[PDB]
Amino acid sequence: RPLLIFSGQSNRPLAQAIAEALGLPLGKSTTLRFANDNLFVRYEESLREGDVFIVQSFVPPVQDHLMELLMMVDAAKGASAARVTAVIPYFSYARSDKKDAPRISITARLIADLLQTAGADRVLTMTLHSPQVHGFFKIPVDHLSAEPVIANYFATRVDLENAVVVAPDAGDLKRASALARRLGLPLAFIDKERVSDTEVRVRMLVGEVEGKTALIVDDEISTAGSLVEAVEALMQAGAKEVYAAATHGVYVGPALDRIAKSPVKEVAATDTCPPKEGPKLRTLTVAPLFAEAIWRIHRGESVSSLFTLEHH
Amino acid sequence: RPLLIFSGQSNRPLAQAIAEALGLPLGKSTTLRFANDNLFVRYEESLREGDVFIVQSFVPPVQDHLMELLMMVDAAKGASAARVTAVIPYFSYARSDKKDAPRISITARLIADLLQTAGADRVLTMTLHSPQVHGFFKIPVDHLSAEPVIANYFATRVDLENAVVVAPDAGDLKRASALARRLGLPLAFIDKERVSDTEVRVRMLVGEVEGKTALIVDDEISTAGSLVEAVEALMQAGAKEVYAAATHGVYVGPALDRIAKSPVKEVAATDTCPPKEGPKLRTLTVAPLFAEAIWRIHRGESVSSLFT
Amino acid sequence: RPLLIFSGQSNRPLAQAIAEALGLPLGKSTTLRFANDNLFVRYEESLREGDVFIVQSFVPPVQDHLMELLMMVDAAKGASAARVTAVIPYFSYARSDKKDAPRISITARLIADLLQTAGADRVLTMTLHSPQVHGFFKIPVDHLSAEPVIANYFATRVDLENAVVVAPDAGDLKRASALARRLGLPLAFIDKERVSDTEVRVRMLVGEVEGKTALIVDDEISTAGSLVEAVEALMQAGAKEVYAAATHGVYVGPALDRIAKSPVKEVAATDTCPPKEGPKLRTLTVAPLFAEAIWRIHRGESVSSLFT
Amino acid sequence: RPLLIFSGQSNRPLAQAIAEALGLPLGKSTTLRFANDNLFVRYEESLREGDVFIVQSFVPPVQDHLMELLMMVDAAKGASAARVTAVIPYFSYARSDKKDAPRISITARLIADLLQTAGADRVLTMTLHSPQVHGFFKIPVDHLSAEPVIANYFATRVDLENAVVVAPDAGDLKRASALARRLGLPLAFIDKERVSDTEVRVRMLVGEVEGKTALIVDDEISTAGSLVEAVEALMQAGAKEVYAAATHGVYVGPALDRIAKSPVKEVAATDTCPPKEGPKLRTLTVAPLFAEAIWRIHRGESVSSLFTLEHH
Amino acid sequence: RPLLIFSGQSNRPLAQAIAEALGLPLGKSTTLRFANDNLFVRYEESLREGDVFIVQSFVPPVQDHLMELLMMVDAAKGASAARVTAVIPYFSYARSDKKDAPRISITARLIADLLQTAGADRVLTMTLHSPQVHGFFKIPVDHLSAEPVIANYFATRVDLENAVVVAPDAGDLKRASALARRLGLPLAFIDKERVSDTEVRVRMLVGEVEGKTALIVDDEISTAGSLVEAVEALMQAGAKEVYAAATHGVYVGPALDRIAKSPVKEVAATDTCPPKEGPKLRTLTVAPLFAEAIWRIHRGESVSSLFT
Amino acid sequence: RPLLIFSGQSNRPLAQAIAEALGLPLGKSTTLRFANDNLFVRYEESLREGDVFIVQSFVPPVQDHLMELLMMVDAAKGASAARVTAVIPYFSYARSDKKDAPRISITARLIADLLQTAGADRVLTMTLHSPQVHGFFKIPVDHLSAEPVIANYFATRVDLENAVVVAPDAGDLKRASALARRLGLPLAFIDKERVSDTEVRVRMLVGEVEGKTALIVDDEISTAGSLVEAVEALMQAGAKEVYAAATHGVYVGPALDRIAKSPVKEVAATDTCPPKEGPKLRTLTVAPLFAEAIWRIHRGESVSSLFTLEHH
Ligand SMILES: Nc1ncnc2c1ncn2[C@@H]1O[C@H](COP(=O)(O)OP(=O)(O)O)[C@@H](O)[C@H]1O
Ligand SMILES: Nc1ncnc2c1ncn2[C@@H]1O[C@H](COP(=O)(O)OP(=O)(O)O)[C@@H](O)[C@H]1O
Ligand SMILES: Nc1ncnc2c1ncn2[C@@H]1O[C@H](COP(=O)(O)OP(=O)(O)O)[C@@H](O)[C@H]1O
Ligand SMILES: Nc1ncnc2c1ncn2[C@@H]1O[C@H](COP(=O)(O)OP(=O)(O)O)[C@H](O)[C@H]1O
Ligand SMILES: Nc1ncnc2c1ncn2[C@@H]1O[C@H](COP(=O)(O)OP(=O)(O)O)[C@H](O)[C@H]1O
Ligand SMILES: Nc1ncnc2c1ncn2[C@@H]1O[C@H](COP(=O)(O)OP(=O)(O)O)[C@H](O)[C@H]1O
Repeated sequence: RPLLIFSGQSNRPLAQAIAEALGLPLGKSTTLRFANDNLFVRYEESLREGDVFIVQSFVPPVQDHLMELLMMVDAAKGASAARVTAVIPYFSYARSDKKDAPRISITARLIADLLQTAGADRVLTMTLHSPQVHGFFKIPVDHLSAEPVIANYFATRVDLENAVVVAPDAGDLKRASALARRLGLPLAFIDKERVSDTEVRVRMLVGEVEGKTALIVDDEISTAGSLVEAVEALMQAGAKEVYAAATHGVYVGPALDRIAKSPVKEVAATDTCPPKEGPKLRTLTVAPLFAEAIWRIHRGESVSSLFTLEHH
Repeated sequence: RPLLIFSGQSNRPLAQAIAEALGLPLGKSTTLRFANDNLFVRYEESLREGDVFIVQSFVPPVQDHLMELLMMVDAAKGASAARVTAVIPYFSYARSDKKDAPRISITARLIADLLQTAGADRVLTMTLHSPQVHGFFKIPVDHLSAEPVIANYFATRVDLENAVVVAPDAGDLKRASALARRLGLPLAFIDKERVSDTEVRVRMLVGEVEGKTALIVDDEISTAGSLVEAVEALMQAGAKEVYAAATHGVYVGPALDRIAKSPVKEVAATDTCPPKEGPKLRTLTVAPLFAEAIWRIHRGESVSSLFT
Repeated sequence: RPLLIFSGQSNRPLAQAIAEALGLPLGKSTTLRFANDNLFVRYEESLREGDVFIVQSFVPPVQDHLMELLMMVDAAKGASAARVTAVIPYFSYARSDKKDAPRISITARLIADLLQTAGADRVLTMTLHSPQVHGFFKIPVDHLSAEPVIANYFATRVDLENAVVVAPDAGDLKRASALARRLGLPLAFIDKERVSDTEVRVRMLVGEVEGKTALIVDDEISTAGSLVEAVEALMQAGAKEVYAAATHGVYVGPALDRIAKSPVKEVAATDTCPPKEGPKLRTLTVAPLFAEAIWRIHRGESVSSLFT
Repeated sequence: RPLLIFSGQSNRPLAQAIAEALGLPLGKSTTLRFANDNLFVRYEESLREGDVFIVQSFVPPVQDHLMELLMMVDAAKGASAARVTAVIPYFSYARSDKKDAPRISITARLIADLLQTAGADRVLTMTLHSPQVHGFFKIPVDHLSAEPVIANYFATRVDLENAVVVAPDAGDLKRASALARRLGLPLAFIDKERVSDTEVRVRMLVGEVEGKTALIVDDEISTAGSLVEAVEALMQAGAKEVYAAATHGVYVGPALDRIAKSPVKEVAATDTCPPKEGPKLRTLTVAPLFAEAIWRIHRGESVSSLFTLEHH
Repeated sequence: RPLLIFSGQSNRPLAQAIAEALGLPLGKSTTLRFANDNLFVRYEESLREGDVFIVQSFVPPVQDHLMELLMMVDAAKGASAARVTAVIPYFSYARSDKKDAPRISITARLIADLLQTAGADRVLTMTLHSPQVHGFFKIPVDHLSAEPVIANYFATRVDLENAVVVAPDAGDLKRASALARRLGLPLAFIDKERVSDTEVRVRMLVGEVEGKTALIVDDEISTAGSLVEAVEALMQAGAKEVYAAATHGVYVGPALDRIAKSPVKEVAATDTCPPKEGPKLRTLTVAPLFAEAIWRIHRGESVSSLFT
Repeated sequence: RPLLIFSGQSNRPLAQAIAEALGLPLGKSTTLRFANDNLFVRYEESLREGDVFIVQSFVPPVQDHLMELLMMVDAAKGASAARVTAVIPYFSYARSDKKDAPRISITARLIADLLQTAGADRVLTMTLHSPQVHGFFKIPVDHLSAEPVIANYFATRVDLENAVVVAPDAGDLKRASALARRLGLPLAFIDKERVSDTEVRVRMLVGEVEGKTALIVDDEISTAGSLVEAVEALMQAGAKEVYAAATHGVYVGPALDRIAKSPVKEVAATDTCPPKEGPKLRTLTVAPLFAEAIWRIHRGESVSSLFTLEHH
């Protein structure tokens, strides 16, 4: 069973870097859009009895990328692949994980079912918005952590002697605590409120940030709305400075303008989504980690062992 | 089980015309795009134990409309609809009906499976690109015919005395021969072959078109490449004039410019796709026909005594 | 389709209270254990073309109750029920909602699939451990909220003037903030982390509790380890007093001894699980609320105008 | 995973020729019919973890052959085969591919679903009546073409200097055009009408047939009704002579009598269906092509490469 | 949902007798064979939102009848039936119920799955070869008993005073003992073993048959090999006379000649299979019993207060 | 694909003996019960792309053992096992194989469906209560026979010169006849009735038992109700003595007391269920036969060949 890697249109540079890290070419496939906006996929060479891995992130245009992935998985099974894995570095619809209003779609579950119907045997992903999304799949899911790559970034960039990890929202405490333990840093919480959409009010601080290098971490940065509020709150609480990181650098709508305007020193994210150009933006490549996971899925070696427990 | 009608963003005017024909309101549902281009759907009122009909055509943006339909079907079942029908007036991906090259998707079949997985109990549709696409569905499909509205259009709009109906494709003749039979006309057909998405090559023309008014009938008009080449080939062959009709007026890319430029006298299509205004374009509404079919599906009355 | 209600052995008192609220008898069904500890279920009368509701909570013995529910669902479909709803007032395995260690079962999802395979057409439940568990089901779930009965309990039973609602867990805030909002109170939360099945470590306390009457609201109380540690941590932080409420009063192992010993003034829970008598324990019945939801599911009326 | 080949009762000679071309014995299986007309299948030896290929064509008695195939696929999965392929050289029910009347079965789709339920992992077939029938299967389908074998036959039999390929029906133009391009021949069309079921009227001819060796090709010959009409029309249009070929030589009811009575010089068909004895009947064996396809399915080599683009 | 009854080609007389007992017409459907022995089915009128019952027994030609049933079920669902019941008065392949040799089909289970895939929502059947075959179906099965019509036949047709009921097979005793109990008679049984499709070897005879009138009751009579060997073995053992009854009078190959030749006095069977005339053969119609069961399934009334 | 064997809590000694007979360690897995009586399973090491076999018998507590098995099968698929086999040495619910009352569960079929839903690819079992239970599974089932091990036991224990096999119930004749043919013994039948639950009446005897060593065999001994009645009937018919054997020594409720009180010389059963201590109880280990079957399933060798036709 040859190992074969293909890409949709979402993140061909990540797919290419993954193939190169495996010492393999990126498989040849074409995606066309007809004048009627219908899609067409075709594998240019045989992938018969292949262990096929198809890379696609849920970035704009999202529904074209979802359909391209469904059609490439379908076409791979139809062309007699032995096994088909959906490599989905950023699964945006993991945010659609609950029925928080009546009569909506739990779209993360619907998409799991659609991927299974299309013929996916497995999923490989990173930093799901919520860990319960794993249970929306019947097929095996290998869920990679960005914890080691994000902690490495900070360890190489900031003054650890004078640093603190800050959660700006109750939901951020678990991921922030993991980072704090990895860097040997104190953990603080900043309870803030957007009052007049130009001012944010510091209600409560637990821990110390005054004159400290504050670190914030999230699963994703979309519009940078939460990043901006936390940084403003932290400078109002007298932080020296703020470094931010996330797994998914989605960077849509006002994100780039907001980051340029914010006093935030730097914003780092992986390449699960194609990076955008910006003076304070940094990229943390996960091509080598996805390549190692794919190698281990293919050979039946331990993907769980890739979650290291190193302390800086 | 109350009759409930809802619309996606593809063709709200047709859905509204269907609701009005049934004497019902169009049900309230929200579709929005988050900043990250992710879709969100919500039914504003209960549809619990409803006989739910969701109207969506496959028109640009097609993948957004496909996903909005899948999400509306899913959310209707999740909101305890008694039955959910995907009313798909135009199913574009019916053209993806065969494996004409290795290692492609038969995307019509894939989408049938996605619609079933999303929770569709049935489909209502009109003029599938090929009749075999009916077999891509496990759930029941009511497959409506445009033949009555197209027959009526030619019967009253064109001189019939020296007319021939032309099938623009040799593989798909049943439609042209049934229309030819219905208007008491002879039949010609074009043997083409597609060169690109936008260009076709006429390899042969069978039948008598010399000095005749030629009536092209097709399933759809997309780029209008097949239409204007068939008109070029009929005029070159000595046709007096050409008229055309299709169910699906998709009219993308160079279509409206190509039709306006072509010597074709008039082009009729239904409103399965939102009509685009043009001097030589005519709309044949199928709202009443979709309404009558929905009423009949709802009540358990014969749909065949209309359709196909 | 007649409305039919049945009970497993887990919570016959709640099922009986639901039946009485609907003005119906509790349907007759036998469950027995053979000498070899194999289960046997039998419906004593026809439920053919019935709208069948089977009440079972996940309380000890939990695997016997799970299997009795699966077997009652299966036998109801095999006896030609028109529709079968698994009414699961307490779904314990909602706590098994994530893969927080390698090579485990996401048991909430497994059980959703087993319930579907057994033949369940729907689920009715209350206060799932996490809202994402709704997405583990393909069949529709009506997910009832305890917020009205818990709000009413605190509003009338405790002094509100100097009160704060405390979320005993930082990841699950929507419940505490909606209760805080509803009572016009401020909000504190505990950032914990579980050390064992019976012990939790409070890593941080956010909000103002000094000299306040603290209202703990949680989904469930199992061993009461999280409850008494949160009370220890609030009193240590200078709270005047603590009251607590949860939907699911599971009260296993050292719970009743731990609550009686704790300075907590009172602990309210619903009857999703059969109440256990204790001087500081109060029962908030949800029988009327399950009855109203079943009537509405049966008739196709809005459940959301109660729930969630 | 050993390669194992078995046969139902429909076309044991083709199954035997396929096995022999692979250098393999035909696997031992018995099919009994009890006095009550119920069927019984049994594999005489282990096929555990085998790559098992079961040959059955849809020839009379068709429903016994369909049920035998379903039961052999079922029994193979039940006996712990690794993989089961339905080798269906002639899939008669591909003609039942549309709802052309209300309240009928689209029997080609129903049979696809029944084969999948029985436990088929894959299908290997040749010349489906319509190409849309491929999309009635969820399991992979390898669809072989008879184009190269039929074009070879004509290239070895007829005067190519004076030959023309004729389509006698609009539906026949695509297959006829492919043959014409392969043999470097002109393509003609003959519009004819059966008027008084003893006479057929030539309405229109496009291209030339007068004094030419006319070639006609179809997917199948059942009753030879369409073959007879085309040949009569072509001799009325002054053709020298007519050679006919098809993939599936089904040859039911009056076919043999009609062919003997027709001026048609010769009628060639493959052995997807067991050939019938007749003076003007010729057989074009596809045992070697099915054997090559099976070899390539088994080894994960390119079945698509078997579709050659050779011109005579 | 209107009650609609249809027949395959296997047993149109029984279907007609069922329709007449319900006061309904037998619905119109065409089955034809194409020249190439491919089947074709068509419903002549709408059965949309129908409660559809399709009658087919597994009698020669059995594979044609199986396929005609699968195709009628499929086409009924494709024509938007509300519910489709496969009424299978005789399910021959219930005899293929075990893996008694390696690498065979358990064909009863395969056919249950094919019937489900074709779209059957339920089965109505009578006297399955083994009761376990009920477990081969996921969809509900109403399994009718012949015991009332067989009991009544022996009670009025034979002298009971010196009678014994004989089970012709030691593994299948529940039928003979329930009939023995119902007629107030003692019970004997034959321990056989099948040598071929047409021959059985009696290895042991248990019970008192000397000078008695022996009543053989079996599920079916196929070749009559087991019947005439059991009669040979009872007369050899000193029985005065033998009578026999079975549900399914299949009567293939040498059966009618073997019965006529055997000293057996009379052989009764139902019309699950079209009766074959013979001097010693009697028909016990089960049309009224199938009609009553269909009416009850249709209306949601108790079938068990008849069946099994 | 490594061969990997794990155990639930039901019969760890049998699982351990099977692993040892394969020359393999018993895989490490933990099962916890939380205070709320909920179960938790975890595989301590990778079983990725493993051929995994999970041993569990349906012994008390039965529903905890059923759920543990479902959860271990689920978790194995979730941890990316290549193949998962449910090794179920005693399938108690095979007794729940018919609808003998209205509105009950055919629980053997329900459990088959639950095992398939959990992700079982295959079942390996021994002495099903009824052979029709095989057809309740869609997944392959290897059904082992205890016939050779039970016949060996008697051949090593009893005076074959003066022995007879007795069926005490019509349903017992087939299994008793097989034993009789294997030991070259006559077969007798004893028709008895429990009249006053302290007395049993011999209605009929066919064959001879007077002064003979009577052998009785069953699929299982639960409460020993049927064993006791047969032995009492046989001593009333003047048997010298009675030896009993079964596959499944379930031994619940009064079984041990009843066997001690009965004149039965000895009662032998396999270790499909953990043996209970008793003076007249003997164990016939099937660990070596299950190990051989697992070896052959894993390697694709003939499991059917393990059914020997030896005569003593
Ligand atoms: N959904 C689609 N939209 C537009 N073009 C398509 C679509 N699916 C396939 N096609 C293109 O159209 C070609 C088929 O054109 P044609 O020869 O008319 O066959 P068909 O009978 O399916 O229309 C395909 O080979 C492909 O290039
Ligand atoms: N069904 C269950 N019953 C009790 N404890 C469980 C159950 N499932 C998992 N657990 C345990 O509880 C832990 C989760 O506790 P917690 O941190 O509160 O997460 P959650 O949000 O799921 O409660 C798991 O890691 C496991 O040790
Ligand atoms: N559908 C069937 N029709 C006729 N005979 C069958 C059928 N299926 C299996 N058999 C044959 O009958 C034998 C079973 O006969 P028997 O010992 O009576 O067992 P059963 O209890 O299934 O009748 C099988 O071994 C096979 O030879
Ligand atoms: N796929 C999605 N992309 C973007 N926003 C989404 C998506 N799904 C839901 N949302 C919106 O984002 C919010 C979700 O936040 P909530 O579930 O309360 O906490 P969290 O931010 O942790 O997910 C709004 O409730 C919801 O409408
Ligand atoms: N499996 C079959 N075998 C034989 N004839 C069939 C079969 N299925 C359908 N037919 C008949 O053959 C005809 C099909 O022709 P039609 O679909 O119009 O064009 P084509 O001949 O290209 O299939 C009749 O419509 C149909 O009744
Ligand atoms: N899983 C089970 N464990 C124990 N007893 C059971 C089980 N399932 C059914 N029973 C009981 O055991 C009896 C079954 O006997 P029956 O089916 O008549 O013959 P057999 O004893 O051969 O199975 C009672 O009918 C039934 O209630």
